[PDB]
Amino acid sequence: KLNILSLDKFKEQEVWKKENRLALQKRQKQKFQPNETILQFLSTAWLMTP
Amino acid sequence: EGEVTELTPEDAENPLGGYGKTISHVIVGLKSAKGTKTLRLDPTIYESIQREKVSIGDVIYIEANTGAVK
Repeated sequence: KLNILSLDKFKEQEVWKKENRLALQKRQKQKFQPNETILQFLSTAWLMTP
Repeated sequence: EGEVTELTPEDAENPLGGYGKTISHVIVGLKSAKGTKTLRLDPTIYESIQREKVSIGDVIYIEANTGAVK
């Protein structure tokens, strides 16, 4: 019983660690200016019908 | 070539959404001697307009195929 308790605790800890690593990577990927206005230029192929 | 009379960008739906304000054309109206017209230029003209600091009442020189203004 005690070992099952410890095992579920360890599983939760491992899931938390992996998710936190993924979140840190995502936060690293999102490096940009905070809450600033942005000017965007877009060009794309546009389909046409009569 | 002609005096700048109108300068209005027309809003259009954003292909990428995002609730931003988008412009599909910039409208420039030029008046000349025995002539006047309104142009639906591409949105790129905004850079040249800013660089040449044109205004209403200014007479400008815009190349048809290049997109530059003066």
